[PDB]
Amino acid sequence: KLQDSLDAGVGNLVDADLAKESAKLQSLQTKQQLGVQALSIANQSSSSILSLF
Amino acid sequence: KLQDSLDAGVGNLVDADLAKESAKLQSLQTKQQLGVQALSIANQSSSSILSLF
Repeated sequence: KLQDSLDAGVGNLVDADLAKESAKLQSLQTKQQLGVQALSIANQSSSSILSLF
Repeated sequence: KLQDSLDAGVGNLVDADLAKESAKLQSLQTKQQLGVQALSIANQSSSSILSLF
């Protein structure tokens, strides 16, 4: 029983809560796609003034 | 008569009541099958979160 308590305690210290990680994963993948889109938007700034010449 | 009394007394000290043991045996066999089923139920916990990924 003591060995089981020590192993369960190690699990309490280090184990991930995977149900929480699934939500973090979905939101981070959306955030990464939005960041790529935002970088594409920022990349376009130089071409705006080409029309002035 | 004294030898018979001593032998019957040893039987009073150590002999099992087998009619009582038959009931304990049936209930313990049911309890063991239920424990195997409960362990199977506990074994399934990790697979529940596979659906989240």
